[PDB]
Amino acid sequence: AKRTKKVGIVGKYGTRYGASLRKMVKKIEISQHAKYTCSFCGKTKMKRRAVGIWHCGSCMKTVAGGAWTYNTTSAVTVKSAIRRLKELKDQ
Amino acid sequence: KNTLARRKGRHMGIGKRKGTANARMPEKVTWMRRMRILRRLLRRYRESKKIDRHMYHSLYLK
Amino acid sequence: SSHKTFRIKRFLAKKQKQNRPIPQWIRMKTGNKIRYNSKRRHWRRTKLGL
Amino acid sequence: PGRGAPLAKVVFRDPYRFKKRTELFIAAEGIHTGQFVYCGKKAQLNIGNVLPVGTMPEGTIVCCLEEKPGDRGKLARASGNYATVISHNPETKKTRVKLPSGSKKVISSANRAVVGVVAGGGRIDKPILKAGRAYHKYKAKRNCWPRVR
Amino acid sequence: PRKIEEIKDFLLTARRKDAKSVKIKKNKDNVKFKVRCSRYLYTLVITDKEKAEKLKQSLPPGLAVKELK
Amino acid sequence: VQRLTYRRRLSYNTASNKTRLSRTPGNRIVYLYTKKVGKAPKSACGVCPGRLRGVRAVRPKVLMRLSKTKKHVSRAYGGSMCAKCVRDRIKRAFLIEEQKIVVKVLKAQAQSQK
RNA sequence: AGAUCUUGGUGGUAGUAGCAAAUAUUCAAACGAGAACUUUGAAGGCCGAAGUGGAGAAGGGUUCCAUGUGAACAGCAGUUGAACAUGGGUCAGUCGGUCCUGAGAGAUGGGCGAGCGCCGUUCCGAAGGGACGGGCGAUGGCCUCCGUUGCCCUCGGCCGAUCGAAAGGGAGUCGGGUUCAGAUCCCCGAAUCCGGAGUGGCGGAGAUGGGCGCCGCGAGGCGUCCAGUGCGGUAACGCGACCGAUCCCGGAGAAGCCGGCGGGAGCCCCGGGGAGAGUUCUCUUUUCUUUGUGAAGGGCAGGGCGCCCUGGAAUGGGUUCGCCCCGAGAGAGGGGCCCGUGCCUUGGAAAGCGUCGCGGUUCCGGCGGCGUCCGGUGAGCUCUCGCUGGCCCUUGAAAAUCCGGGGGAGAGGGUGUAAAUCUCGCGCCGGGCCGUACCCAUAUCCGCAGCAGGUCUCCAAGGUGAACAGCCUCUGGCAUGUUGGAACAAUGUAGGUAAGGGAAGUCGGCAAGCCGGAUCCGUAACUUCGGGAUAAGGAUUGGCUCUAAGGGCUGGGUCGGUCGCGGCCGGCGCCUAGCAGCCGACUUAGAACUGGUGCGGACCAGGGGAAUCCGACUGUUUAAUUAAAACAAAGCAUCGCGAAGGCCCG
RNA sequence: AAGCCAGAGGAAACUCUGGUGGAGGUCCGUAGCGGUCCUGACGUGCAAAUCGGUCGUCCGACCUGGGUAUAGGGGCGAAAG
Ligand SMILES: [Mg+2]
Ligand SMILES: [Mg+2]
Ligand SMILES: [Mg+2]
Ligand SMILES: [Mg+2]
Ligand SMILES: [Mg+2]
Ligand SMILES: [Mg+2]
Ligand SMILES: [Mg+2]
Ligand SMILES: [Mg+2]
Ligand SMILES: [Mg+2]
Ligand SMILES: [Mg+2]
Ligand SMILES: [Mg+2]
Ligand SMILES: [Mg+2]
Ligand SMILES: [Mg+2]
Ligand SMILES: [Mg+2]
Ligand SMILES: [Mg+2]
Ligand SMILES: [Mg+2]
Ligand SMILES: [Mg+2]
Ligand SMILES: [Mg+2]
Ligand SMILES: [Mg+2]
Ligand SMILES: [Mg+2]
Ligand SMILES: [Mg+2]
Ligand SMILES: [Mg+2]
Ligand SMILES: [Mg+2]
Ligand SMILES: [Mg+2]
Ligand SMILES: [Mg+2]
Ligand SMILES: [Mg+2]
Ligand SMILES: [Mg+2]
Ligand SMILES: [Mg+2]
Ligand SMILES: [Mg+2]
Ligand SMILES: [Mg+2]
Ligand SMILES: [Mg+2]
Ligand SMILES: [Mg+2]
Ligand SMILES: [Mg+2]
Ligand SMILES: [Mg+2]
Ligand SMILES: [Mg+2]
Ligand SMILES: [Mg+2]
Ligand SMILES: [Mg+2]
Ligand SMILES: [Mg+2]
Ligand SMILES: [Mg+2]
Ligand SMILES: [Mg+2]
Ligand SMILES: [Mg+2]
Ligand SMILES: [Zn+2]
Ligand SMILES: [Zn+2]
Repeated sequence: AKRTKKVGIVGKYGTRYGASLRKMVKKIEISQHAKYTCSFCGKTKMKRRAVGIWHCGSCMKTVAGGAWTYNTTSAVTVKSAIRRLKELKDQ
Repeated sequence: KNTLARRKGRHMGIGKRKGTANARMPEKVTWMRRMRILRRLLRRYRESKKIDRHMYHSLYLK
Repeated sequence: SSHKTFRIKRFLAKKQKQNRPIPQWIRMKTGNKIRYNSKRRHWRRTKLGL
Repeated sequence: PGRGAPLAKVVFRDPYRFKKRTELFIAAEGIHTGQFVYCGKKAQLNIGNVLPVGTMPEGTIVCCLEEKPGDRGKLARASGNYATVISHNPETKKTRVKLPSGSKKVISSANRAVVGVVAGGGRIDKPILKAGRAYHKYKAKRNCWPRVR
Repeated sequence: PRKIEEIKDFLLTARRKDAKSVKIKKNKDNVKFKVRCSRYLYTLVITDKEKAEKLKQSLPPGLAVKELK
Repeated sequence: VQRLTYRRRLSYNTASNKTRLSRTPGNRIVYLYTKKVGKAPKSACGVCPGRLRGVRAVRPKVLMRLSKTKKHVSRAYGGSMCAKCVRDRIKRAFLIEEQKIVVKVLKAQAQSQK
């Protein structure tokens, strides 16, 4: 059965720290403890080891990513921008 | 002597219980025994050809 | 303690050796003026400075 | 410990004797184990490559930027941060860059820097929520945390 | 301690230079010959007393043949 | 029941003070101070997490008194690297050398075309 | 004569206060001048395994152990003593130190400083004193040949002395006996680690085979030539060795906390068989005790594997308590490896133990008989091994030390009963120095003391019970806490009860009292939606006799068509709605009967509700009068600083 | 608490139910640590700060040994001079 109406993962924090703070940390905790699909082996076994460090249990590949997400929007846009600068340099 | 009476059910009652029902007989241990007993039965039925893979697997999830 | 160094053991040995009463014949010497050993030490009364 | 940015062990070949040299680069975001990184003037523009700011294009961004030519990285080292290459002038061999503080700075064109943003993402997004978590954070850093007014 | 299985092996390890003595132990169901070498006490177990007696007669001379009973 | 005492002067439950229970021929229970649990070598590849097979798992100073065979495997890199990563390295070396030959042929024919 | 004078002595108080925290003693006897206190015996009790038990670390330092004394001391006493006196007692390659580094400490170079010095610890140093390698010589000498010595060539970053842990890292000792006091140290017996062996200690390995000319009945031999730094398995990997330097790479050492499972052991529990005790007024095939196999080897269980081979899977399957896994190779079949602390075996029964006897050597490791057996259970407790998870803006040492691999500079012999070499088997020699007794606490330490305080750990039985709770008990220990006797006034301290009323007492429900466990119901406002919540409120609870439900092991054949009263294939049959037998934990539910309505019968064990103020919460705080609303806190906001810098020390 | 399994209701979207799971500066409560009240005892004390009952917390900003570093106008202070 459904156990909580809205708190979900931050039900561990009880009544403490304030509703807005629990709501803010809920999304980060979900993304931080979620298992992503490894882009090297295709398995959903890439999970966070430490802050910024993402390890795949299957292919044993370690990636430097974001603090809570596997990769950050700034990193993705920057990688695309660097790829465009390199293709302009070659062209 | 009192152990022999208790195996027959004496001195158990309601006024002889101090621990919680889960403290006297944990639900997890009851569930753990239940899963092992029923999974053993389903396995033995599969290699005795009483059920196939598909009946076993659906019943395993049940 | 049971664990002790050689220097500590030797210091304790000297203290133990020198903590004993005077010989009886000392009181018979000429111009003795010594009645007992005033430097006696008991382990429970006075502790060694060490 | 005490640092929000991951560190990368990178193993090079010694060019003058038979040996392996292990470095401790600050991890640019997106690099992975088993990946080849390249350092030098002729390095190509890839995330994790190290090459002088003078050879980089006019809009690239960099990770572990040298404050002076010759030393190791000094600028934009904290997690999630980056510097931007604004402009060059080959005469006087100078390069203007923008620092994470938003301030512009003129440096030598020979200063090396890692291409990309440093890993460790938005570490400051998450509320600490607990005096205990603040305690554990600063215990790995230094004795500064319980702050009496 | 080491255990010997065959008779000739026990004979050759009993005729060694470092064999101090041989102790013969008569149990209810077997006979044990224990030669005290430099490093190990080599024990050979014989289940039948005719072979036990044959070995006892075949023991090398000049060596202690101490019996535990 | 019979209760036990330490047989040495180290009285704390430290990592070097680990004991097991033994029954003597004199019918008493005693502590026997156990050695630490040894570990098999880890593969030199650094990528796969299993420990090597065919190598005895002992404390490092015990390896001095072991036979050579009990410390390695009859294979290239054996006792230091795993079979899977040795196969991968053989294939990788051969294929990269072949690619070097390919690039050499391509540039030679490019120079011939000119 | 004074100075709350200095030093010393002495009164009244005064035979007074007092010798009242932790339940408790009694009888008989011995010794002795003398017994409430010593010792022995018999009772009655207590600690009750988170001990008043058994052992350590720090600290103490001889308090340890015998004998003797009865001055003083042990706030009564003492025939006793941690007192006094006289003697005695601590045995190590394998238990520690010693060695390593840790946080850190600290020389030298350099810098500073009037100066003793202090700054600094790789920084402003010509910081390697070493090496198998090659050459030049001395042939030093058993000058064949191999070992030394000097120099040169080549190589050589711990890039920093040194110190720093009796709880970190750190090879390798166990069983039995023994003293008045010592033992993992002595003795007995079994091992093991490290180092050494030049003249080489012995074996085994390397390694001893093919071709050709022939001799020769064949077999087998002579000569010549050619190999020979091992071998097996598809593989994982295996076998007893398995040439090899400088150099390089890697591993081990070397890692947090928490959860859930699984294996093994020790203990606990149950059913028998012995041996010895206990009860026997009646009953009790009964109750209690006891009923071993070390290290190190070999073998076999068992556990684990992110190891291999065949093969190719959707009608997806396998599978856990949970998970989780799979075309990057599931399920299935066959293998390999690791651990093996479990069992068997060598050790090993000869020892030990329990009983029953017999000798003497004032105080025999005496002698002898018998036995040391067969089982069953488990969410049990404690260790340990393993698997799989969770948590972190926390990621949970280093270094000695040991090993494997890559590479192939070299070295080894001309086919000999051979060489270099050997991490294989056995043999020979050695392991120095210091610590080691005892206490480890309501009496061996600190607190002026034999001080209700303080002081770091290990082991951990039965009943009840959720329980390492409380209460009772066994092993072990003790004598009631620095005195006893007789009475039972006041006042007290600690603990109870009290008709009727129920806070009228008081600044104030201070203190006390009520409630309390578990099961079944039932739970409001408000809310940050998580909570409130054991809200509140209600019923039940014993004993006895049953009933029902909840498991695990085996065996599921139609038979001589025949002979290895038993089988190899099949004419010869249909449990397939599942049976037959055997074995075994507690738990839950229902019912009847029954007691003077009493049943969480002791123990354990929330009074509740409605609001107001403050602080969000958890945390911290004035050791010795203030625990709070104070501090902290997350959150919010501001400020400085791009290193020739901000803030700060000097 | 998340995660997971099954069933049911739904035209769908989805919802509901029962298990499993075992989070938390989570609650009751030992040991430990602390020290609220009795303004109890004691107050020439057992004690130059102790004792009894009652209490706060008890997986964490937790308790604690040893080794270290900071020294007087200095240290150190979740702050009470
Ligand atoms: Mg003292
Ligand atoms: Mg503040
Ligand atoms: Mg055994
Ligand atoms: Mg006068
Ligand atoms: Mg009086
Ligand atoms: Mg009195
Ligand atoms: Mg009692
Ligand atoms: Mg004790
Ligand atoms: Mg004594
Ligand atoms: Mg007296
Ligand atoms: Mg004395
Ligand atoms: Mg140097
Ligand atoms: Mg040292
Ligand atoms: Mg140690
Ligand atoms: Mg002793
Ligand atoms: Mg045995
Ligand atoms: Mg398979
Ligand atoms: Mg016997
Ligand atoms: Mg001792
Ligand atoms: Mg005391
Ligand atoms: Mg003093
Ligand atoms: Mg009393
Ligand atoms: Mg008394
Ligand atoms: Mg006392
Ligand atoms: Mg009344
Ligand atoms: Mg009344
Ligand atoms: Mg009133
Ligand atoms: Mg009034
Ligand atoms: Mg009250
Ligand atoms: Mg309320
Ligand atoms: Mg009833
Ligand atoms: Mg508060
Ligand atoms: Mg507020
Ligand atoms: Mg406090
Ligand atoms: Mg105070
Ligand atoms: Mg107070
Ligand atoms: Mg606010
Ligand atoms: Mg809590
Ligand atoms: Mg609490
Ligand atoms: Mg008072
Ligand atoms: Mg003030
Ligand atoms: Zn992957
Ligand atoms: Zn590998």
